[PDB]
Amino acid sequence: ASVYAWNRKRISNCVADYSVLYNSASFSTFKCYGVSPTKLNDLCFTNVYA
Amino acid sequence: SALGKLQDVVNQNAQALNTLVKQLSSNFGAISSVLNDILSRLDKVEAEV
Repeated sequence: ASVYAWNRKRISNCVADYSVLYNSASFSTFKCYGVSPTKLNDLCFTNVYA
Repeated sequence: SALGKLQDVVNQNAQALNTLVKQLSSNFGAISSVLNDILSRLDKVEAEV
């Protein structure tokens, strides 16, 4: 979708494996601000929105 | 109120420890007050800060 009409998808009741997204070199910009990408695989999440 | 001089000493000795325990819960400018919460979300270079 467009930037002014961005869509937000609900992610709940599932296992999220972030190691595959981190090990993929196709992404040109992958920078976190609250946590580190290495500790994502060992931590739960209350609500996930993309 | 006969033993007020001792009651005040006991109350102060308890309130000092209470204030210390409460200040243990302060953030001091960090992202969280719990040590394990910071040690398990950020990398070493970012956790040491």
